[PDB]
Amino acid sequence: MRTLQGSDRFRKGLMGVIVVALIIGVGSTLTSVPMLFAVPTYYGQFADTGGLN
Amino acid sequence: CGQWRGIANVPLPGGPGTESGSMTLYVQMPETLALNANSRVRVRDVFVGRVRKIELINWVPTLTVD
Amino acid sequence: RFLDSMGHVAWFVVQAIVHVPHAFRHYRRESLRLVAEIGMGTGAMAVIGGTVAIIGFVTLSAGSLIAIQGFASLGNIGVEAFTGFFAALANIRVVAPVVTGQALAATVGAGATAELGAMRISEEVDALEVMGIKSISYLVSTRIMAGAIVIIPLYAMAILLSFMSAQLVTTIFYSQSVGTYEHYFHTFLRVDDVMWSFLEVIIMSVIVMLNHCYFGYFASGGAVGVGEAVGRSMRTSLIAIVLVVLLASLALYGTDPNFNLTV
Amino acid sequence: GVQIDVTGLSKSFGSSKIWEDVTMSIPAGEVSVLLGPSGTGKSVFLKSLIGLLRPERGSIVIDGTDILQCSAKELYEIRTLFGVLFQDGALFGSMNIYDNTAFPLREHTKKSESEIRKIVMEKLDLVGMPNDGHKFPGEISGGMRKRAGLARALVLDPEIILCDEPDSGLDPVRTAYLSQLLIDINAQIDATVLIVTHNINIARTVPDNMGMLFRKQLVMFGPREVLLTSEEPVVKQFLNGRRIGPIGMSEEKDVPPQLQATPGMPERKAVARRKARVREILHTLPPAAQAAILEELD
Amino acid sequence: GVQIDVTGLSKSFGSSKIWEDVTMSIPAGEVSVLLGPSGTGKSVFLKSLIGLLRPERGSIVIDGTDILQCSAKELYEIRTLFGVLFQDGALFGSMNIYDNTAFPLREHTKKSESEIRKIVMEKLDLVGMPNDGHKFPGEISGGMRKRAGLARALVLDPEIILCDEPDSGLDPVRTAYLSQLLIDINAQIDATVLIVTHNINIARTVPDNMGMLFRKQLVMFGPREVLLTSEEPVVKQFLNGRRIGPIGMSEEKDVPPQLQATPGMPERKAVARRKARVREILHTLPPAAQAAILEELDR
Amino acid sequence: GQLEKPLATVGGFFKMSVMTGKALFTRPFQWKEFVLQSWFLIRVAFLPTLAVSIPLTVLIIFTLNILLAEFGAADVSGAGAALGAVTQLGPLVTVLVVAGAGSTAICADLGARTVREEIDALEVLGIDPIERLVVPRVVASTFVAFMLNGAVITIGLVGGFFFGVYIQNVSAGAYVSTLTLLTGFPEVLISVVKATLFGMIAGLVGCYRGLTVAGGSKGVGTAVNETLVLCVVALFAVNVVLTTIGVRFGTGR
Amino acid sequence: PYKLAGLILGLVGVLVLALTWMQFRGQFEDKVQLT
Amino acid sequence: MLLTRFIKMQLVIFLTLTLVALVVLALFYLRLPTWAGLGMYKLNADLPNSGG
Repeated sequence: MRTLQGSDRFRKGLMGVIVVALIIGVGSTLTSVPMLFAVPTYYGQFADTGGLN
Repeated sequence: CGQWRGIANVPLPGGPGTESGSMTLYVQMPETLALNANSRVRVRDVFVGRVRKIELINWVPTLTVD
Repeated sequence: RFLDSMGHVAWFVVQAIVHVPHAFRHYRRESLRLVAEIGMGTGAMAVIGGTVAIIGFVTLSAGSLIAIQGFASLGNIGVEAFTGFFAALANIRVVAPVVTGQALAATVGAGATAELGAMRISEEVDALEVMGIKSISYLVSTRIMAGAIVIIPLYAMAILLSFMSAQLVTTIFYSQSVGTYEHYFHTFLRVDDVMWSFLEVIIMSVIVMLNHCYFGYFASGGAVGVGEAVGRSMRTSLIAIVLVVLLASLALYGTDPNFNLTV
Repeated sequence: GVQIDVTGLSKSFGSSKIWEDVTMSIPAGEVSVLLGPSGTGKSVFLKSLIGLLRPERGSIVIDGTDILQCSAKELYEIRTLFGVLFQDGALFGSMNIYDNTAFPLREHTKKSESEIRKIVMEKLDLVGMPNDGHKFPGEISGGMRKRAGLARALVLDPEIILCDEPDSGLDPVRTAYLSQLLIDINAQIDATVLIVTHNINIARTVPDNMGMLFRKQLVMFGPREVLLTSEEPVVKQFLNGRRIGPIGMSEEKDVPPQLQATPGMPERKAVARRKARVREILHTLPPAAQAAILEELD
Repeated sequence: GVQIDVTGLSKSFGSSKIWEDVTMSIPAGEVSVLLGPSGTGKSVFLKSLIGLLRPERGSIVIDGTDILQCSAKELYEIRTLFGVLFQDGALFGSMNIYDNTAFPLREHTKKSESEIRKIVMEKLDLVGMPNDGHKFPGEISGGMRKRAGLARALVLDPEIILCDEPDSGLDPVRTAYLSQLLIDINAQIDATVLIVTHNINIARTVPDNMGMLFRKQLVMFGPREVLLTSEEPVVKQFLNGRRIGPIGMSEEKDVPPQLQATPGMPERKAVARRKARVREILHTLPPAAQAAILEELDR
Repeated sequence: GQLEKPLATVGGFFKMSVMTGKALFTRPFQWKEFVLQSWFLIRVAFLPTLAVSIPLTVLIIFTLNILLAEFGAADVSGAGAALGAVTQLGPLVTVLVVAGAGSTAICADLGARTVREEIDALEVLGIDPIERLVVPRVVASTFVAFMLNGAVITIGLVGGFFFGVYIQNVSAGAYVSTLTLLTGFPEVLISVVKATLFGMIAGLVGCYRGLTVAGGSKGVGTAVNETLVLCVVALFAVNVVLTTIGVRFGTGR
Repeated sequence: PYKLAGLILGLVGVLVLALTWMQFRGQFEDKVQLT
Repeated sequence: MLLTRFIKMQLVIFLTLTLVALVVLALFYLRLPTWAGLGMYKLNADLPNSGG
């Protein structure tokens, strides 16, 4: 088609690959994002981790 | 549907106790310790049967054993 | 009908097999050209690496999947030092042969089907038959020889990259120590399994090449029919690869599992 | 060149029949053309004469051996006399024009590389492609592909040459060029050229003999002068490109001086043999046709 | 029938150029033919005339609107004027000939199915397919596919018709039949018919105007009388199918009475307008061409 | 410049997919074409799907059972039997028998339409192919992939049960009671997401390659082969990403 | 000889399947039974 | 015949990849010298019981 073969494929490819990379990055860290899931972080002092991960 | 207790609590075909000539017994256990259906009935530690249903009748568990 | 189709494919495979010595003696330069074309791809897919790049990417993905899910499940249970033991037996027994077979099917088999269909439509097979040349011997037997020569390096690279991906994912992304992974990998991996896996892959590649050469050699319907032939050949190749791997694993380890952990 | 004796040929793909009861006698060394409306299966006839396709009945005698009934071992020696030009050349894109041309010389003859180079360059010069031997089949046009296919067909000194639609994808000027080339080739090597086409310029300029297929049958086969003065409605309508006649709008509803070889080429022995055969046939024709042919031959 | 104005049209597939500076003024209602040696890109020109392809330069001013510089929404109306016969007909294999014919009527108009049946049956009978409505494109041959494509092109009352190689896969008799059909169609509806073909029988009986492409250029465009008496080496070589001339053996090495409409068909108004233009053109023609055309017009 | 060549085709595919989404959410839906393409993909990729899923799950169950029997923990086999089948075997068999069959069929069909100038016939009639052809095919691809993934998971679990019980003599109650030990709502949800994305991407790639076929004499076959290779590579990469995301949630943790 | 080769192919497939099943069950190697 | 030197280039790069992959797999992953017994001597032991 004329639209498919038009001389705008480079910018479309840049925008699409950027969008796909952003989607993959957000989806991977959607649970860990601080903007959408922020809770206060408290601290404790221990003599040993004791195998804690 | 109404009595659906899970895929672990549905009788399964085959195995000892499912062939013709098997006997059906009822065991009134004080408790079942989270025993599932299709567990193994053992005589002299030999797998020779299967528990069919674990319905609870009047607050005392009853097991149907083939 | 059904028996007639089975007889036609049986005649094709018999004729292709019996002409392997004839192709080997008469056509050496053609065999070398086909070896290069299969190993390094053709058309627009050759510029990225060809069959080698596709095989590498798919096997890296499969190894990464094994390491990822394996380490996650074992860490949830707690016994996560067995990942190197779990990954190897995952790659050799089930994952790497089947995955390499499907990728080889796709790339090499679809390319062969397309090439033979284009030759059939362009009357090049008729040109060969007019010039007094056994078309099956010149085309299909040469493809079979090239595939047999090329499969061992391809599957060696596939196994190497699957192992590398599993080890890298486990010991870099998941930060497991390399010593524990290497110990549980080299302790519970038997070279006999790898040799039998190589034999399985060689047999599977021969069968796949025969199937795709059959679908491309008897193509019809112009340029449109070539794509349909490619699709049908791909379906048959998937089924054949999975069946071959299943039968070989059932025969090898039916009695002796070839794995010891307990006393 | 050698003669081809077709007798009672018939093809059929299932219930549908292509042509039925074709009988011919293609003379030795003379250019012959088979004509007909589109969709009459002329290319199937061209393939059947070499053994690519198998007619249900009939016989195709070359020399004295019916090539329709012979072992494939004997067929691979029978096909040594042939040279086939397909509608697009049927070249192999993996190798260039030089290797495509030298392929028959590398498959059959036990010649050297220098001798093969000499003969290949000669046959590439014969077809107007002297310095195009390094190009590949995908880098050349359709006419160049036809020239390369013909050059490949000429290396093994053919006795019979088959031509499948030489006008396909060619305007009348390039078709005229290719027709002159075919006449020159028959002048030089004296090969039995047989052509299948529906072009009318070729039909009325090139061949020595012409035949007509219509309604899954052969209308008539005979020399150039016999068919160009024919009063058969189908032949006259088709050769004159008319719209009034037995031929319908679609398949469902169903003397020119001749081309002379380029000056400097050897004499075409086909012309004299054709004239002698026409002289023999002359007494079995209508008086107007006889008078017209007598005027042409004088 | 509307006039197509083409000026400075150029095409280029990559670093190569298909043709350059094709400047022509197609008349209104007159059958026209563009010819040339094989491989000159005439189907590219034909498809660019409607907007399937995008030429790199020039303009195609149909009516007053340059369709090259026009939005896609507007092109939903310009293409209503067109009717396109492709080489194989470009029919839809999933629907029969009746549905293929009625397809643009159902897509554009609002007519009831009774009117749809009336129009479709009328146009199928027009193109020699009165009782072949139920067939599918796979069942019919190339000639019937061309007829079905034409019938589908004749249902929305086109003002332009674009025929792409109507002689492809056809012997001279069937080509003559189709040429007579096209002449009859132009007699009946006076649509601007434009044909692309390198056939020589077509280019000597059918057209009112003819133009020739040679070596990525347009050598000349003009009426039938002007072109058939032109002492141009390329044109004179091509129109006779000769062998001595600029055209080479391959791409790398580079009057007749005219077809008349069938008796009982309404008089063609393109002939009179063509002759009226030919006189004003002959005002500037060479004396031999002037004498030949004057003899032809005074017959 | 070296990267700029494939980037043009990448941009064409992305723009075509964006237009497909716009036509799906804006223009009226083509129910008839969607039904036809759904039934076509079902009839072209159902029997191969089972014929690849049954031996593969039998092989996986056999390997797991023998390794665990040597390990000593043969009662937890069903856990693994579920864990693979829901999250990897289902979507991966879907990948194979969708990319190989349905994506290639769509590419071949659209290439046949293109080489026969049917796309140009639609375009000169004012119709837009992206709304009339691509949208129903992508939606049908997604629907068929969803259903086939469900069927593959079910058939794999049942076949693994039957093989393990009637051949390797494991206990049936241990198989059915340990299925949910490591598999829950997150696993079936990520499997559904994988199947939907795989079907959508396969349909998009097939349609884009079919519309841009090169004709010639090997253009359609080359387009089908490229479609298959691109689908395999893209679906494997997406499977890796989604597997990482899914194991981030986890039933065990 | 198509119909002959179809039978040969089917017999080869059946024999391969049967041999694989026999090797799976250990029918070839011999063992003694003790109680 | 043939010898276009691009097919030759593909052949030589494929052979280099083949040798590298085969040697790396045989040495660093499969440990073929260890499996065969290269650079190792045989030693026996007698036990009252296997101990598993």
